[PDB]
Amino acid sequence: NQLIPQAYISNFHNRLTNEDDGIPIFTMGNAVLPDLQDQHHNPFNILRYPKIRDTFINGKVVSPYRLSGEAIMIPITLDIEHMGHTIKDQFLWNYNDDSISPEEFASIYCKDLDMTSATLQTQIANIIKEQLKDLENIAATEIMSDLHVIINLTCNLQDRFFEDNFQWNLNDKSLTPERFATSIVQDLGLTREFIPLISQSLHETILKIKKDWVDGHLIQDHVPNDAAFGYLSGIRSNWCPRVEIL
Amino acid sequence: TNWLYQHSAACSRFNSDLFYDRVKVLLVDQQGLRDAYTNILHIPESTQSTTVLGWRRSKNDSPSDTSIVYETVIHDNDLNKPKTGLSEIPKEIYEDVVDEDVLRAITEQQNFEKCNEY
Amino acid sequence: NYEQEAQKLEEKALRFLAKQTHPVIIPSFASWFDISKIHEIEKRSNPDFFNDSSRFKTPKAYKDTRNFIINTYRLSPYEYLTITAVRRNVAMDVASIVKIHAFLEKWGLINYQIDPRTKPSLIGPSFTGHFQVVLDTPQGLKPFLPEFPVNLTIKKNVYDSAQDFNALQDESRNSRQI
Amino acid sequence: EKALRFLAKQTHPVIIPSFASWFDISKIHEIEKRSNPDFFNDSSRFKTPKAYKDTRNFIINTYRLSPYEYLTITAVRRNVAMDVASIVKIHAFLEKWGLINYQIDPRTKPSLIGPSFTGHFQVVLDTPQGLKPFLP
Amino acid sequence: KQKSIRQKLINNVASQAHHNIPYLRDSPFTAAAQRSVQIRSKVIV
Amino acid sequence: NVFQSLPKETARGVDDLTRMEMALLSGIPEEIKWSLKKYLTYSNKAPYMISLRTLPDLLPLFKTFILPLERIVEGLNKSSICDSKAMDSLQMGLNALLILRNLAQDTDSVQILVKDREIKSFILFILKKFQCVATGDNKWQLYEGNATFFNELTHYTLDLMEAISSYIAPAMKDDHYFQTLVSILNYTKDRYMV
Amino acid sequence: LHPRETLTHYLWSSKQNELVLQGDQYFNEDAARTSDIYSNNNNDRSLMGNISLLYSQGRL
Amino acid sequence: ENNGNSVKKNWSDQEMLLLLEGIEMYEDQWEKIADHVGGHKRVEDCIEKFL
Amino acid sequence: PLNWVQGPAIFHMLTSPYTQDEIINHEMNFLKGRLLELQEIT
Repeated sequence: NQLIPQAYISNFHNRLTNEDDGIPIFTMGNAVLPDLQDQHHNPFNILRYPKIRDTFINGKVVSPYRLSGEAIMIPITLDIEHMGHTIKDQFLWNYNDDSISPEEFASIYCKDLDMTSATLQTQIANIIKEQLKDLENIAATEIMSDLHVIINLTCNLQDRFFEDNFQWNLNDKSLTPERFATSIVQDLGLTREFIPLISQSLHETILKIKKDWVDGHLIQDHVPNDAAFGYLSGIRSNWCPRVEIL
Repeated sequence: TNWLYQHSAACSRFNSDLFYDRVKVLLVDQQGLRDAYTNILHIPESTQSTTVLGWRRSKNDSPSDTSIVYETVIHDNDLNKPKTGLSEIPKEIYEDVVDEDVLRAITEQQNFEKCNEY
Repeated sequence: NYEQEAQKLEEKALRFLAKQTHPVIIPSFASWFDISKIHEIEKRSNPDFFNDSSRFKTPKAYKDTRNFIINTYRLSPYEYLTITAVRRNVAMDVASIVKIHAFLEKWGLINYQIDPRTKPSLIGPSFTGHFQVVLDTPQGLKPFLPEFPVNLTIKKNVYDSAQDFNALQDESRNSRQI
Repeated sequence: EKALRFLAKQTHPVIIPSFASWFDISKIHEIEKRSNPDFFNDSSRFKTPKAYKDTRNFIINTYRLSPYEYLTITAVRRNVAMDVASIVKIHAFLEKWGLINYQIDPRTKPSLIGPSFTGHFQVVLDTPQGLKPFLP
Repeated sequence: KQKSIRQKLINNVASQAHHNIPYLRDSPFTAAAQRSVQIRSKVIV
Repeated sequence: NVFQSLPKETARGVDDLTRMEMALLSGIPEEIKWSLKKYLTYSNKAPYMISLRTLPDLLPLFKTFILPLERIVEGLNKSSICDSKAMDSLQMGLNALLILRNLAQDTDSVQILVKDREIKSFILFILKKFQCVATGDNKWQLYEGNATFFNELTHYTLDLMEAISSYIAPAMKDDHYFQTLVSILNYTKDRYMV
Repeated sequence: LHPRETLTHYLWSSKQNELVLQGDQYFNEDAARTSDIYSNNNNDRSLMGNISLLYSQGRL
Repeated sequence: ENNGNSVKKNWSDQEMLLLLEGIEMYEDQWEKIADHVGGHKRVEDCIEKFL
Repeated sequence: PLNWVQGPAIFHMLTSPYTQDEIINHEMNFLKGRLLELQEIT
């Protein structure tokens, strides 16, 4: 007896719609959690924390949901307003992979939202089947000849807009943009939610520089702007990243 | 002149400033964070003991005893040599190093990195 | 200085430990798993990271989101972990993160639907023994020491039987000597 | 001609281990030529060995201005006009041989935010006839 | 009274004797006999 | 209020059929020992539950115990089993043999075993190895210490051959199953084997 | 032919047959009527650990 | 006495006699024996003490 | 298609012998003990 079960709590949609947790999915001691404090092995001591008895009272019981040589990463935006509240996020999509259907993902996605409306699952996947088919041969390029472009990048996350400027060579594939996204968040001290969002807003920036190379075939490799220290010897960098609170 | 010093001192000041930005908010202000999707206190990985070595088996002192002693223990080798990994360098690279004791010095630090287990 | 730096390291290792208050139940078949290393069951079930086919599928990036899902499940064990709570924090494709999450849920390492109040207890391994996991020093809680293989036991814990081991009782029943 | 006054004025003394004794602050030799050879064998019009020379000298000398601070990748990107795919290649290489991050404060090395480590936790098994402990 | 419990204790832990004891269930004669009693009958035609 | 609406059918963990299935799928040999003991119990008591027609992905899970047994028959001419571990893989192959022996009398799990062209080559290898002893061939002189491991092994092989013989009823002229079995029939003194 | 892998087999199997023959000794008349089975035999560990299991099924 | 006793597997004569009273009282129901000892002794320990 | 059904009654006897003749009398009482409880369901 006196033992908590290992499952049957999925108080996540209430925290999706809690309006204090900074979640951009939906719109309509002194620690908060004892993940550094012991409780002397009495489970009543975890009820003193306000975000935990919130999950015990407002919680629910769930049933568990039960279910290629080079990946083509395509960032897929999903913007659907649905009964006042919206659905706003971004995710990459392995276009080379087809192990999960977008309808299977949308039935997975609307279950954690606790919507399961069965027409969001069509409308999410129809947008995904749109944006995969619109970008099916624009992220599979073979860019050579050292384009070495400068990149201004912006990232929108709850009025905490990140901005940087750097010279990117989309000829060597040594630096993963997800790895480049991680090195900013490690050094700036940001949260883990900027690990996908910087990489998802860079792959879209990459396939836009891929776009102008394959659609209009504009090379325009003419002096990526520098500060006369590295590549182009003017007199012998561009900027540094920042998270601007607008 | 006064270009190369002014840029690098601004780099060291920015490295000092970015350290003062990341050390206050994470560890000193509230000693962690809180994720919005799951009720999990976020923390830097630098204070987390990311790996774990083997177990150590013993016995309690009295025979015919029923007491279980589960515990934990930290471990390191000499706590002063850092972990600048030369073991993530193939053995063919540092063979045109101009000396021979450096080949010993690379491999000893490699063997220092290879005795992570106790 | 040296015992002071050993005591300074031991205090701040006590400061960041994530003390356990909930017991963790895994099924008896999925005992092949260890946190630090990748098992061969995982290398044959999710081989796209180990085939090195794409640049975004490495055994390092597999192991990171493997331990990230489990550590965010083991610290909140009574809550059913979802996919969308994980996808917003990790930077991978949706196809591969569903693969690992289904793999960890298939073996019951995460999301194990069980009520432990309806099952008995056993004493399988020996009663006695000073069972210590051997941790490594977190780089950051190391001493400065401007110029020492000190091992330190963090948490000692005695258990009079396995019944107080399964209930995580550290003979704290002397306070509640009912 | 430019780094001589800079190395003399405001540089803290050099701390270097024994396995980096092959290193040459003046020029290149075969270790750097085989580690990251994209700076030498004409990978672009951009990645010249002279641009490799100015950046590897800027990287080690700023750490002479702060030897007990981890000289991070983003801070040197403020005044290095290079590909960030090339800045990471040098900065991981000199850190590999213990040049620019050898003897620092261990707490000023930046680490990622994340959950805690659950390795010392007590796990019990769902044995089909009981709940015996997991004690190897 | 404790004789009746020790009768019910010994005759419950030893009446199997070959499902928990490892060297007895890993013997050749016991593992063949436990296999031999589980032989299902052959169906004619 | 959330801890009273627990589903009762899943409040005990996973079900026993998956608990036996994940046991053989894991590398845990005692869970392999336990699940094979449960599979042989369920084969003798309820063959409709674990029929190959009902469970199609049950046939390779037993083949990985019985196909490595061919080397042990090849090494059976001498004192080969020195340890308790090669003995353990021998027992797991012999345990998986009888479960397929007990399920070959169901007439819906037999054709799936017939359409497998690998068990019949394994059957032929055992018969050819038995043809070394049934003729008395000094080729593969069977070690006298390893005869008891081979006696019950060929007893369940003949039971598998007795059930699938009507599916190879287009017998060939040089049918290796017909050729070996008439050489086996000139040797035994068992009333059951004849 | 092989002195190695029949004596290693012997030194294991005769050890195994020494184990099997020594599996039936704590079940005599005056060996169970005394209390040198239950008391202090945690080195034995064989019985007095099933009382957490036999009582859970009602076997007493 | 009515106070809680020491660390377990000590089995004082109060705990021994109150165990011996219950088996003369009930002859079974080791829940009803363990609280008669005082309730600070498990079911798994009184049978381990009685045998 | 999932159907959480009850498993069949498997005759697992406590004392485990090895000769067959000590099993059939308890198994015939098992067949009387199981089919008669199964006939009333029909």
